[PDB]
Amino acid sequence: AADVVPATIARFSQLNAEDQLALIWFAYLEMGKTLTIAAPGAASMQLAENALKEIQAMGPLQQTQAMCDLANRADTPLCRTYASWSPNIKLGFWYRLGELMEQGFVAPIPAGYQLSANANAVLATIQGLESGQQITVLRNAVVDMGFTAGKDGKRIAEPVVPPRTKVSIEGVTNATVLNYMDNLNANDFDTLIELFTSDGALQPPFQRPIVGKENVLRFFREECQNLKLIPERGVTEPAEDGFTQIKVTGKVQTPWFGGNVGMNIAWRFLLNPEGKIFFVAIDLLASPKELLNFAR
Amino acid sequence: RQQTKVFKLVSTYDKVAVKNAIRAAYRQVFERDLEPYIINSEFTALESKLSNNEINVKEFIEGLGTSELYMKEFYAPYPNTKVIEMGTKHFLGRAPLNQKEIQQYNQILASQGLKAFIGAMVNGMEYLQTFGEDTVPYRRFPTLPAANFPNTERLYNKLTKQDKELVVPSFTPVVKVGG
Amino acid sequence: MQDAITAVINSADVQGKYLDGAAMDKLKSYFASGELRVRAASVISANAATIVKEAVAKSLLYSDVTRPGGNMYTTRRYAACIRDLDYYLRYATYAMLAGDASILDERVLNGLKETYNSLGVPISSTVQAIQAIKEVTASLVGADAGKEMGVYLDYICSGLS
Amino acid sequence: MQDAITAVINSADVQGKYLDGAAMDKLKSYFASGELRVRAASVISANAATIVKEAVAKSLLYSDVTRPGGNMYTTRRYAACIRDLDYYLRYATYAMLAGDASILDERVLNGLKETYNSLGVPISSTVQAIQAIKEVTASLVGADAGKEMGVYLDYICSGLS
Amino acid sequence: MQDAITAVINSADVQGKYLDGAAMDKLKSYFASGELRVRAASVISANAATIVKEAVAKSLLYSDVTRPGGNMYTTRRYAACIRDLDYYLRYATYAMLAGDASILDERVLNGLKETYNSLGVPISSTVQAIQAIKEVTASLVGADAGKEMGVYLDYICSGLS
Amino acid sequence: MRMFRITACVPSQTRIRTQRELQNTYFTKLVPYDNWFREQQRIMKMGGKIVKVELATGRPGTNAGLA
Amino acid sequence: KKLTAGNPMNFLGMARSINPAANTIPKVSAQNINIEASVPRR
Amino acid sequence: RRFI
Amino acid sequence: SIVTKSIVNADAEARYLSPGELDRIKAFVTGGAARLRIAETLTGSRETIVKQAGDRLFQKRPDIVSPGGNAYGEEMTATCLRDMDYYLRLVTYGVVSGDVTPIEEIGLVGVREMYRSLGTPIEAVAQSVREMKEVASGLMSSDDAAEASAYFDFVIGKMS
Amino acid sequence: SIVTKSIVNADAEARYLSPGELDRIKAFVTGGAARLRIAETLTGSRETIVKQAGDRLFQKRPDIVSPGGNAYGEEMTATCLRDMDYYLRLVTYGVVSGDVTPIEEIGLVGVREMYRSLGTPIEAVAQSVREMKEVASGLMSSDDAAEASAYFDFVIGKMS
Amino acid sequence: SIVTKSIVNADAEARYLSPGELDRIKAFVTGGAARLRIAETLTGSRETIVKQAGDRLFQKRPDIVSPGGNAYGEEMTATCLRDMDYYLRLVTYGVVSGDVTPIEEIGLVGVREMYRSLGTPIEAVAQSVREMKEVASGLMSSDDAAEASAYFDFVIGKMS
Ligand SMILES: *[C@H](C)[C@H]1/C(=C/c2[nH]c(/C=C3N=C(/C=C4\NC(=O)C(CC)=C4C)C(C)=C\3CCC(=O)O)c(CCC(=O)O)c2C)NC(=O)[C@@H]1C
Ligand SMILES: *[C@H](C)[C@H]1/C(=C/c2[nH]c(/C=C3N=C(/C=C4\NC(=O)C(CC)=C4C)C(C)=C\3CCC(=O)O)c(CCC(=O)O)c2C)NC(=O)[C@@H]1C
Ligand SMILES: *[C@H](C)[C@H]1/C(=C/c2[nH]c(/C=C3N=C(/C=C4\NC(=O)C(CC)=C4C)C(C)=C\3CCC(=O)O)c(CCC(=O)O)c2C)NC(=O)[C@@H]1C
Ligand SMILES: *[C@H](C)[C@H]1/C(=C/c2[nH]c(/C=C3N=C(/C=C4\NC(=O)C(CC)=C4C)C(C)=C\3CCC(=O)O)c(CCC(=O)O)c2C)NC(=O)[C@@H]1C
Ligand SMILES: *[C@H](C)[C@H]1/C(=C/c2[nH]c(/C=C3N=C(/C=C4\NC(=O)C(CC)=C4C)C(C)=C\3CCC(=O)O)c(CCC(=O)O)c2C)NC(=O)[C@@H]1C
Ligand SMILES: *[C@H](C)[C@H]1/C(=C/c2[nH]c(/C=C3N=C(/C=C4\NC(=O)C(CC)=C4C)C(C)=C\3CCC(=O)O)c(CCC(=O)O)c2C)NC(=O)[C@@H]1C
Ligand SMILES: *[C@H](C)[C@H]1/C(=C/c2[nH]c(/C=C3N=C(/C=C4\NC(=O)C(CC)=C4C)C(C)=C\3CCC(=O)O)c(CCC(=O)O)c2C)NC(=O)[C@@H]1C
Ligand SMILES: CC1=C(/C=C/C(C)=C/C=C/C(C)=C/C=C/C=C(C)/C=C/C=C(C)/C=C/C2=C(C)C(=O)CCC2(C)C)C(C)(C)CCC1=O
Repeated sequence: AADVVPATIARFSQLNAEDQLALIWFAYLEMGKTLTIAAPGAASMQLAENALKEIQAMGPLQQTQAMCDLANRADTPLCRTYASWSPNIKLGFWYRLGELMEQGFVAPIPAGYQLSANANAVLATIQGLESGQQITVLRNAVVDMGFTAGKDGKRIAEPVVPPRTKVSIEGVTNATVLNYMDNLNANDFDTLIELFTSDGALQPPFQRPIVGKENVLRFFREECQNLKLIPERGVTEPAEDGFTQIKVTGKVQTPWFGGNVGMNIAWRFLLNPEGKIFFVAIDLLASPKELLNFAR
Repeated sequence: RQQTKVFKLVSTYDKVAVKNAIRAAYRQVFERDLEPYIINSEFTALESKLSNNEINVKEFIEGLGTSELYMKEFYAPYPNTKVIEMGTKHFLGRAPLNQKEIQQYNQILASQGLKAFIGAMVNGMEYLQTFGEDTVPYRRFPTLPAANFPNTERLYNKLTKQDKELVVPSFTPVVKVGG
Repeated sequence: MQDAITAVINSADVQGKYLDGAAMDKLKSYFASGELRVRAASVISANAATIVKEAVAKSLLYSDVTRPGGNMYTTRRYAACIRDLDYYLRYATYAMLAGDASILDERVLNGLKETYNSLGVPISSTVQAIQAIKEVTASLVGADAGKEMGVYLDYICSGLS
Repeated sequence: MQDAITAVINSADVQGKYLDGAAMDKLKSYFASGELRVRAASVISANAATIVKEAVAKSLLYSDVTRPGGNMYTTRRYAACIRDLDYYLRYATYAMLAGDASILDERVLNGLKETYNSLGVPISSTVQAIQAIKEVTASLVGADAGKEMGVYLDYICSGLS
Repeated sequence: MQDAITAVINSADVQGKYLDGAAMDKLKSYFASGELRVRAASVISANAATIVKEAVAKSLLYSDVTRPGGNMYTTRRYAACIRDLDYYLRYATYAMLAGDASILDERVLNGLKETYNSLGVPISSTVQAIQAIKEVTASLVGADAGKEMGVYLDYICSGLS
Repeated sequence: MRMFRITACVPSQTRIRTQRELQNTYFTKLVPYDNWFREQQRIMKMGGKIVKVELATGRPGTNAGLA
Repeated sequence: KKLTAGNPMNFLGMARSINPAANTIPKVSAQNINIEASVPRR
Repeated sequence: RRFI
Repeated sequence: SIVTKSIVNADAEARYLSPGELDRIKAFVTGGAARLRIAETLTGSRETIVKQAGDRLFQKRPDIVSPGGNAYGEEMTATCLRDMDYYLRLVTYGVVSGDVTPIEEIGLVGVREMYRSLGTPIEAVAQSVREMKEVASGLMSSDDAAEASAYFDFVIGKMS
Repeated sequence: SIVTKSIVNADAEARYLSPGELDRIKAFVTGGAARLRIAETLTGSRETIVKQAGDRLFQKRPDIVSPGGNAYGEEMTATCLRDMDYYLRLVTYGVVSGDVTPIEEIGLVGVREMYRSLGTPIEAVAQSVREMKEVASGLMSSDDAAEASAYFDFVIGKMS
Repeated sequence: SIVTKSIVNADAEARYLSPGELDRIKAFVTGGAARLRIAETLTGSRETIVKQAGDRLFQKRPDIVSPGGNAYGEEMTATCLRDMDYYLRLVTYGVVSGDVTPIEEIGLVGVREMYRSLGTPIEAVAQSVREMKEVASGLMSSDDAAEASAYFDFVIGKMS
């Protein structure tokens, strides 16, 4: 009288909202190694496409709140939209979020988080099941999340945790660049713009130079939200008319203009002989990653 | 085209008219009176329903097309290609319009058989617009589309069993899609 | 059938009057919503089979309706049910495109309630399946178009009582 | 039926090839001619009845065909003859718009000779009438569009001869 | 229509059950009766014309039913009455072979009572004629086979009355 | 076979007919079950009003034995 | 013969380059499934 | 399944 | 059944059953015991037949119970087996009635549409019945198998 | 084509093309170069559109490329990508023609019969076209993608 | 409107509107502003359009307003002007809907039968609509008049 699949599903239902959410994430990591792979084509995932765009468009704080709402069965339109989906779609929807979490498009689980004692045991039970039994338990773990008007409710909500240093550059120590990179990674556009002249100009990746303080100011408010850019090395020289021409490179740990979490980037700073920046050029360096390529 | 009679059963009180409409129906669908190729009549209950106004002429006409007698006369002796053109002749009054129509009825015959084909013709919008619910089908003289008039003419200028040839085996395509 | 324009025309014609300012406003409003309706119609046609698949899986499958004794038991009746839903969605899409439910009165709610009562088709289960169609569509076309599709799918539901 | 565009597509399809630069040149040539074809088509449609009237006057009337015993004699046959001329002009206008005569082979010429020969319709007289239609419409739409319509009316006449 | 066998099959399918012990007992009962049913049907078939002739001769002829003002008066009415009796015997034979009366409901009684009442076909005289068919049939197929036939001819009479 | 008994009133839209037309305008007829969906659609498209539908023959809920 | 359009040989290189991964052999067993209790209920 |  | 089919064929011609329609009804009813035996042997080992059949199907079509397959997962394999028991139950209906009409009316009319909506590969459903015919053929004498196989094969043909 | 479609609509009513139809034709010919550019884009990147979309499909539907799957093995996999190439080419025919009939007449009439005869899971074909629609959309601006998407969605909506 | 015509065409094939039909609908709603402008023009000038048209007609046809004429006398001639106003109102309906259908259904089906019964010379009614067209075309631009001409012509054509 093993009856493993329903007994395992019973154990998951007893875990608190936090443990359930943590468990499925760590289950996602095991997928392809100890757990079954996904087959999103077997779900009508076009039903969840719009909801997945809304989450991507959210801020990092809101995204994690959205997924906590799913685990807490909170009454929100996303949870209502979630509850109307089929079991396969739900599982495929969570799969997409896990794919994006790894891709950095959605905020991750708290840094260095550890799966609880009870949750890890329920995970190991799933790990020992056959493939077909795993998906069934996984399907039922998430089938009841979101909001359903009826008999539902969780004992304890699992709120997200409420939560900036100086960036080191090899061979470059110009303060103007240092304030920019730190200000950029801090999303402090109200301060970052003060490093650009009123007649300055910026050149975004795959774009023409944009000339204007207000234009460059607006661009930051639009296409640089929650964006992390790491400079690793560079070089500084004066080039012409006293302007200083610094070429600092590095990497971007955040998707940007079709870039990936592990794409290298370059900055060409062009700033006044007497201070702030007159021009700057940003160019994501192409590599086996060619998913930012258009056609004509 | 002018020297004909259209049997439109406007009432069921006149049993002589009802019987005249019925016998015209047999002549239209089977191309002549049934006596010399039946043992006893299998349509007596169908006539009873029409005469009792429980069905309409359209239902009577379809009842003739789905009968074993019709199957014996105009399905078993001929290939499905010729069944199509004899079908449209008897029930629509015309040769098949185009290759789309030949295709449409060839799939029905290939998959559902004879009764489905008759049901498709008599229940279609064309039949109702032309002959309606109360009128026995009759020979038509269509002007459009191209070749419908001469093809219908060749169908209706032959006696029953005059030969075993297809008037409209298929429309020669002008542009082969894919070839 | 009459679309939103012909409905406004008919309202003026029955009184034998020209199109006045209020009637012009209604025509203007319909014209301005045209792009949104055509957008939603394109989305529904691309996912129509999927919409009915998921609405059925959500409202009818693995229930008494599909088990022996249920009206949707047998492949014969299952397919008949799938067809009905397929026609409901398409006609609700016409009604949304036209901006007027007259096509639903004429080509859906014309003898349908009496056919269903003759065959023992459960109206309650039919209404739930349609409601599931409304939920599934809204997840595909958004909220502004999904609300409009819901208006006409609701019209069918209440038409069946 | 095949128009200028689908003629390009079909020629590519039978070889299983995407459209290359030369094929796009052919589509561009037809797109550049679109304005000429549309304007001519609207003028012809607005003048169709008068085009045929003048074609009949100069080609058929006061001849053996209209005197008693003639094929155009009796009101029915006269009316049928005008109707046929309306058809030829209307399908030539389709062909001129499509830039392709295949519609004429399919929807006009298929079985036409057999029809006329069985009825005793005079083939030479109808060809003379269509030629009169060609002359009349050329003086209405200009030489360039008149010569384009001339191709497709001449196509019909060559089919009948 | 359901024969005795399909009545059992349909009764199990509505439950989703395999043929249980009791269901097979009904099939056994019918399989045992089957020899009697077929023999009686083959006797009635060879004598159906005769059976109706004496039924009418004993029941309706030389009475006010066939005299002027009777409902069998006029050759049209006489033929219709004879036709109806031919139907009643042949369908009773169908129902007797099948072991179920559903075929009578679907192909005999559908609108029959309303038809007869609107047309003023005397029910009482019709019932006597069917009773006469019963008595003549029983004398031809033996007592027991005439008991089954009588159930279905009695079913028709109940439908009319 | 299962059969519907249907009543329908089908008006005239694009012509003023001069013959008697009551017989094809307001009528009651038997329709085989397998033709009703198609027939109902056709009447609806012709502008007809389906005023009454009944299952004249057969029973609701049958799984086996439809004839 | 020279390959022509529509011939699947033209896409063998693309197939080999994609090198799609087949599923692992399933280990499901019919004998160990309780049909009545396992069929979903909704 | 081979097409060669 | 064979009786209803005969009656319908005869009523279509407004005539009494011909000699052959009567012979086959007589032959069928006399053979009732043999048909009831086959129906009983199939009913008795239905659990065995389906589960043995399912395992053989999976060895033939491992894809359907692997990620992306229609029957992937415990509950879906159970539903798939549930369907194999349905079509076994209908095969017993066919055998006793001597007619494939009960099978068509319950489980083959519109089946192609139903499985299209659900995404099931219907040819794999045909293979499942091909497996049940093999497993069932071993539980009965050769003659009990020849008659039973006819109704299995009708299901196989209708599902292609 | 838009011209043929309106002609057949007008011929069906035995009338000359209406002003509305003639205006639609005029706009289409005058916007001709913009459509051909989209078709040129799809044509030139057909290799990458099919390969990437095919790579995504097998990730989304691993069963079809597993033992017992219709596309199992490199050779069957090649035919599946060929089929995707067929449907992409048809989408470009629809784009330049301003009408779906070239797509319908070449590759959608009888598609269900063809793929059920072959055993191919048709809905996976709908998925493969869907995958091509994303890859293609990501190679062009949003307005161009919208014009091509209509024809991708028509193919998807018909097979599915 | 073209919306109903498209749907009716789509419903005959039990299909969804194709991309081409949807594009035509989108173009139709965009041009709605121009349609409304024309209809407002005719509505605002209706009294002067009918009055001048009537004067023009009566000069061309003194017989109808002479003794024995259908429109003879003040009471009959006013009724004749009312009919002209009716058909002007119908032409406005055709303009906003972009189709002649409202004109056909309200005022052109059986129109000959009605006027023949009243003793109204139909050719004189056709002439009146020609007069209204002339006057009306003078109150709007060339394009707007050309747009409205189709509906004026349609009434004339159905009155021959
Ligand atoms: C004879 C015992 C009695 C009798 C009979 C009688 N019946 C009618 C008319 C009709 N009878 C039927 C019945 C059926 N039609 C069918 O198709 C079937 C099902 C197989 C049945 C049972 C019908 C439908 C009619 C009306 C249509 C018709 O004429 O066929 C009449 C004629 C009435 C008249 O004036 O039209 C008669 C005379 N009459 C008696 O007096 C006997 C007691
Ligand atoms: C397959 C081996 C080859 C092939 C076949 C093919 N046939 C058609 C079209 C038709 N085939 C028929 C055949 C029949 N009708 C009958 O009544 C009978 C007797 C049973 C037969 C055999 C008909 C009538 C048609 C036309 C109607 C229709 O298509 O349904 C086509 C289509 C041709 C076209 O372009 O329309 C094809 C492809 N083609 C090959 O290349 C194979 C060698
Ligand atoms: C197993 C060999 C194959 C398979 C089966 C499978 N079927 C379903 C779901 C359903 N199957 C049916 C079938 C019937 N219902 C009936 O009334 C009849 C006649 C008696 C039949 C044949 C139904 C109705 C369903 C829907 C579920 C419900 O019971 O309401 C599934 C599940 C699909 C899903 O996603 O839910 C499966 C797996 N699948 C395969 O791959 C095999 C080839
Ligand atoms: C599915 C959600 C539910 C269901 C459906 C069901 N319907 C029938 C039979 C018919 N349904 C119709 C419907 C229509 N006719 C129309 O004109 C319109 C507008 C487009 C509609 C929606 C008709 C006419 C029939 C009868 C004719 C035919 O089916 O071809 C059945 C079959 C019943 C039977 O006994 O065979 C079923 C099962 N049943 C459910 O349980 C669901 C809740
Ligand atoms: C006189 C009361 C009216 C009138 C007459 C008129 N008719 C024509 C020209 C033709 N009239 C016919 C008539 C017939 N052909 C037939 O077959 C029949 C039945 C036997 C009829 C009545 C034809 C065919 C013609 C065409 C010329 C020809 O015969 O070849 C004209 C000349 C028109 C012109 O421009 O050529 C005239 C003047 N005209 C009136 O105004 C009177 C009211
Ligand atoms: C004499 C020329 C031939 C002949 C006659 C004959 N008739 C019968 C019996 C009947 N005849 C009728 C006829 C009618 N009833 C009507 O309502 C009408 C319309 C006015 C007619 C013509 C009927 C109804 C009967 C049945 C008997 C009855 O009335 O109750 C017989 C008797 C048959 C028998 O065996 O009983 C006979 C002898 N027979 C011939 O051989 C002559 C050629
Ligand atoms: C006129 C005094 C009143 C009036 C009439 C009106 N009738 C209809 C429609 C129909 N009239 C009939 C009547 C008959 N048809 C027949 O065959 C016969 C028997 C000889 C009669 C009496 C019918 C059947 C119809 C409907 C079908 C048709 O018209 O062919 C209408 C039009 C209804 C509509 O909305 O379509 C009208 C206006 N209306 C009045 O207000 C007058 C008082
Ligand atoms: C094969 C197959 C399939 C199956 C596919 C499968 C098996 C799909 C399964 C996919 C899986 C296992 C997805 C799990 C995703 C978990 C996420 C995104 C958790 C995030 C957690 C967060 C944000 C929590 C963070 C947290 C915060 C904030 C805290 O504050 C502290 C706690 C915590 C750490 C929890 C389909 C269904 C596609 C189709 C059918 C088919 O055949």
